[PDB]
Amino acid sequence: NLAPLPPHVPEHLVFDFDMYNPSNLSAGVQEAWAVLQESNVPDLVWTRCNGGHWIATRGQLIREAYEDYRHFSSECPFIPREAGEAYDFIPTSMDPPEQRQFRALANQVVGMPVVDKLENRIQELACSLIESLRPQGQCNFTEDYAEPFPIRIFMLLAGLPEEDIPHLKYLTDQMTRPDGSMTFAEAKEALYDYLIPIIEQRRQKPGTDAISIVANGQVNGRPITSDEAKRMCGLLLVGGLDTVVNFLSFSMEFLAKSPEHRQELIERPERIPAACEELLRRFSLVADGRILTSDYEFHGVQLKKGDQILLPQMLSGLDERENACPMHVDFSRQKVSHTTFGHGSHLCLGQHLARREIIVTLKEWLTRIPDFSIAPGAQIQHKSGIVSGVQALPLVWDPATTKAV
Ligand code: HEM
Ligand SMILES: CCCCCC[C@@](O)(Cn1ccnc1)c1ccc(Cl)cc1Cl
Repeated sequence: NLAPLPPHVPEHLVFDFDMYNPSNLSAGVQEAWAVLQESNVPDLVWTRCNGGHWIATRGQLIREAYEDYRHFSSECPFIPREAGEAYDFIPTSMDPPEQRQFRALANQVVGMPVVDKLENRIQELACSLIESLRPQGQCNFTEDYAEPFPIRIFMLLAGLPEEDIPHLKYLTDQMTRPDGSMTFAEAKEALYDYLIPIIEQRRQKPGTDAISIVANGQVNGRPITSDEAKRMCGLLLVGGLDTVVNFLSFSMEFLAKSPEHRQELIERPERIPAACEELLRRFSLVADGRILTSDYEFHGVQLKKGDQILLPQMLSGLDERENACPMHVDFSRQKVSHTTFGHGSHLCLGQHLARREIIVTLKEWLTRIPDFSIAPGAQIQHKSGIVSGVQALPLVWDPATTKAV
């Protein structure tokens, strides 16, 4: 289902990529996207899928676009347009200078100092979850660890009941990897119906949770409104529920297939941080975009006001001009170049938390379960969207090769 080509698009720039269902999805999600970086593909293409939109394919262009908020606005950051239209999360749907105030607040909640405070709990939950799995010689990593781990940490931070997980997770999944079961706005609404009462409650009787801090915060000398808190909290929710969860699965799928990479980390633990960055490059998973604010000629292509452009954060690090042998995992790369956490003014606030969660998982998993693999005859399915994911991750191991701590 392709849309008719707008008058301003040269037919030689057409490349029909479906960000929701790329063609060689079988090969893996990062591999499916990397088709865009083949020699036959121009740096900047137009796809007729998902209503028609530009896609920058090279790291240089993605970064430039990301820096350029004047021309590339966050007002409508998701494709298809109706999704980008319906989304009003803060600070994501704002451009500087306005963004800055909201950012400053969200930072209060997720930032470095918070992670530092939460460190022991992160370590505590990881150890507990792993130890619980160890003796079984088999899990569903996606349901068994990748979900509970990051989610429970978020739930704790946000001061929300664990019981709400299944419902929230569903709504979140609808936003990034739409199923066809709702509509973006419907999804957004359901999430907001959830949040409203909680916010009201935390305005009246504040706590120490993230929601309380956002609900009662200051923005540009005055108090945040109820609508604004709702909108910030909505973003925090998607970030907490849908990001780290998918990343861990890609990473774990790779480790399960590469004994030598596992060993490397076991013997030379000083490499973990470095390996964390490398995996963030190779298994990058986010793709969003921007909206043209005016007619603008970018790298010789004419962009028209209102055109949307996908600037796949995923792609920068997979770009050969950025990293030699992109698809190869090397923990000793001299320079790991990625924009996994974004670029420009919208740099991920939650990066510190995400990194802490990754490093803890690697260290702790390898400590206890040094030797594992994918279950025989299991076919791993990746899913594409705004955030890409792994459907399920059947792992097996010999309990006798594990180590209790
Ligand atoms: C592996 C994990 C994650 C990845 C790859 C990731 C990626 C990104 C990307 C690419 C952006 C910028 C989007 C844009 O420019 O439109 C973003 C922004 C953001 N992320 Fe994340 N994120 C992750 C985890 C988290 C977590 C755990 C949270 C916290 C709950 C979080 C909170 C945020 C916020 C608040 C922003 C908006 C910053 C702003 O607009 O100023 N993220 N993230
Ligand atoms: C229709 C869009 C579906 C919801 C987007 C999810 C997320 O907000 C959360 N998140 C992600 C990272 N941190 C929080 C995101 C994903 C990718 C990008 Cl590029 C930006 C944003 Cl805001």
